[PDB]
Amino acid sequence: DLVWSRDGLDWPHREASRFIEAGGFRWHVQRMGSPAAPAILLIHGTGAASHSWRGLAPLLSRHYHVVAPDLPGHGFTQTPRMSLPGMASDLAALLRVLQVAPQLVVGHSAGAAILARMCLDGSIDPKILFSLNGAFLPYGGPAASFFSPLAKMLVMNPFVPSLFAWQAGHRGAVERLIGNTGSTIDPAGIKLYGKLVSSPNHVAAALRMMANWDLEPLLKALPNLKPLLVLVAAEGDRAIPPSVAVKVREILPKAVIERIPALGHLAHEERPALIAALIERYAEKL
Repeated sequence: DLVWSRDGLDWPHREASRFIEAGGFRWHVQRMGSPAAPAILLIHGTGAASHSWRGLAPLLSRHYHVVAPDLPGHGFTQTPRMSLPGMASDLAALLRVLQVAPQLVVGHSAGAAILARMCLDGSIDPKILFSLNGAFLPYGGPAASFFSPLAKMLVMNPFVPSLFAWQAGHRGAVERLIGNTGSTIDPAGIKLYGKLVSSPNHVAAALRMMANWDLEPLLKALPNLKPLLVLVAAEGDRAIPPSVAVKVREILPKAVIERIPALGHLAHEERPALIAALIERYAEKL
């Protein structure tokens, strides 16, 4: 459904967009800053896209080479195993084509788990892994053991994404969905998300990912994570509460927690300068 020349005309930082063949399919990838600077890799969360970084990317491009892809199936990246190790290896295939060796990495929500998996595979070795409300525990809870096979049934049905996409197209629906995570974003941002949730293929992509998401193996391997793990926890985050970060730190005592009052799940979209300053703080110790 989503076609660059038709649907992507008001996409932010359009100049930075390029469409790259890697791992057997075509990626939409945004790059900013000088290609010779230390590279920072930005991985968005489930159901979002590179536009999520529209605020933060220009600030980081001063000092770093910013690389921000749409994950498989999301946005204007096409659909290819829509799983955690599947995505981590597909991303590694993109980085090789691009010839990028990131010094820093930033993951929002599920993006943080993907990046952790890439580190553990050995396919990258950043100095710091920044986790913005990283979704390191299963969604909801151990109720997942029960919600897992049912969701795979929902996924297997092509009609579900069309229904969700149709429902999410109604006025007030996107601002409501985003409001439920505890965040408030600009009108332009709401419009962009609205375009995404209204595309069945995009929605289907996000749903497959949720259904095939198993975090048990990662949590087992997490203790051997080499990079510094900076766990940013927005306290207004209703989707991924700050307790998740505490639980990750219980498994990896070396991890560090940065609490931010009030802001919601999309804190980096609400206040990108705040997140930029934090990233800068930490990098300067190196």
